[PDB]
Amino acid sequence: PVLTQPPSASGPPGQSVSISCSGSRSNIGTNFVYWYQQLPGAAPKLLIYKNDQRPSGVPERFFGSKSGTSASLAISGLRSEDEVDYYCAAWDDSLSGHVFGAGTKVTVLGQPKAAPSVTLFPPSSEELQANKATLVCLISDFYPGAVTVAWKADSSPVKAGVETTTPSKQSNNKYAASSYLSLTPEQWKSHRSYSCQVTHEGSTVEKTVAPTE
Amino acid sequence: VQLVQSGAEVKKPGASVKVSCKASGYIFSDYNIHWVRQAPGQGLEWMGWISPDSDDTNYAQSFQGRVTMTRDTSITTVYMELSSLRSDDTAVYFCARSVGYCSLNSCQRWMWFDTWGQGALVTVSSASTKGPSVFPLAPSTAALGCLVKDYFPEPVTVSWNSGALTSGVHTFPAVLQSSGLYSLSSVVTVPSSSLGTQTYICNVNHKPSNTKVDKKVEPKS
Amino acid sequence: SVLYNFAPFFAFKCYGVSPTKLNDLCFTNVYADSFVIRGNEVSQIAPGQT
Amino acid sequence: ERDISTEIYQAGNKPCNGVAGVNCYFPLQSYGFRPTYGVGHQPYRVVVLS
Amino acid sequence: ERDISTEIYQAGNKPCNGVAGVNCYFPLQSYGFRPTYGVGHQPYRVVVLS
Repeated sequence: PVLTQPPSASGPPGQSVSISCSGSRSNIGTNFVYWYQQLPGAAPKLLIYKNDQRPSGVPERFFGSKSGTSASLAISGLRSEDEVDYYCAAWDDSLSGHVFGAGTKVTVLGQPKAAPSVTLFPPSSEELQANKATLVCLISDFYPGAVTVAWKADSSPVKAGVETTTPSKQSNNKYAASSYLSLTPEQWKSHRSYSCQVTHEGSTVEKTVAPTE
Repeated sequence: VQLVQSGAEVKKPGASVKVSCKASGYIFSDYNIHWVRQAPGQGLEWMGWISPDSDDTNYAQSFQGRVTMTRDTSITTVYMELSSLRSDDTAVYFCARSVGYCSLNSCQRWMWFDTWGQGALVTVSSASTKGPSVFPLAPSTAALGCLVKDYFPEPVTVSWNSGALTSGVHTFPAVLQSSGLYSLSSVVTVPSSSLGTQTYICNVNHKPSNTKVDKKVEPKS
Repeated sequence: SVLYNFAPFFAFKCYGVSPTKLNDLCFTNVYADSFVIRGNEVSQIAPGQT
Repeated sequence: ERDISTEIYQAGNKPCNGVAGVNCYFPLQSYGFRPTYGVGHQPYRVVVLS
Repeated sequence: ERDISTEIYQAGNKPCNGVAGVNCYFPLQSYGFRPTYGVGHQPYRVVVLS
């Protein structure tokens, strides 16, 4: 069936790192196994076919081989192209078709720590005249991603209709999380204030703003 | 050569979605094709293969009646039909061409996907389709943001002062909603001395709905 | 019989007579030469390879 | 007498039942039928009469 | 056919007769064998029988 792969394997540049791909008796050992990599937001290509050779246009540093029921892939030289993920493609008879691994993430052995900057935005009067009130507070320019937003109604963590997304990698290799929570306008107007305290590696920044600012 | 394909958009569960892949350059009577999907948070999965010169059809061990193949030799296109779409099927479908030719079950040991094609992301969610709604926001350099809600479907383009403002513009990724709609925000970084002296305009465009709405953001005292 | 007890191998693909039938046919001259190469260079040690 | 089998043929002292690559080989091998070849590699459809 | 040599190879039109210039390189480059190197960068005692 499926094949076991390490979730993450990393190595400093200047030497080589090994990626393992095990298999059962009818997965690797009777059929050929192939290696696939894909660029982020692009299409996968061909690196290793028939377990020994490479197609044209591929550098000689990519080498892989198998001994028994498992296969290993070794890559030497990690500057800009080995940061992509790798897949272990093989064939078997139980599923009667091609099977793929879970996926190996390859990185290198570095950015300075960025303090979080949370800004709790109260709803404007244009929202109040339109009988709506959406409490929003966003955290930007933080690294590494470890934020946890808490919706506090000034005396107790209250969570109801909570939506929270994941941080995304921007062009500066940073993160920008987002979190909203919609309420009725009368419930927001009943609160005397609001606070969005985010815990990012212990550096919690207090941001309390009045409804009338 | 190029292996471009046509994608689709969000839809209600249980219906049928049509995606097509087009081939050109090479002769479409000697190469088998393969169809694989890639979802976020997981790896690649395989469904089946067909032949352009024959009526051969093969299925996966998990998708026997959920998906059916269709071939168009004269148009040199292949048409994929998905029936009874589930919730955990939001993936990117890739039109992959393999060298050689196989039809038997045991022939597949030598098959590798050589020439790949670009994929398209398709999702199946039942939600009201309509134009976007913009929610005003007040500021807490002073930072202020513009909120857009219940836009359907993806994507949206955000502009400030009809494109006259580019500095400080920073959009945010779309969050997930339990009601089926989508939400997005655009927070700009302006100096605090120009918060009320000069006033900016928040604009958003949604191509599938063919509507445009403009507003006038004003900070509160 | 004293050939396969010299640690597990890495490459034993052969391009001719089978290694198990070498006892059935008697030869007159066999050549022996050895060297050491990097593991990325074992692949191109073959008849007609670049 | 026809013979259909996908069992691995062993060519060493160690036994092979589901392992191959070092001294055991798959019995089937596929033809590389291409029209770019000459005369001695074209697929000839041969039918017998007994 | 084995070959042993010591003279410096010239990749251009510069006559080198004992020195290694810009286009003159030493034709004998040594390996490097460390435990830090991976599986595909390790010495294998490749022996061939003819």
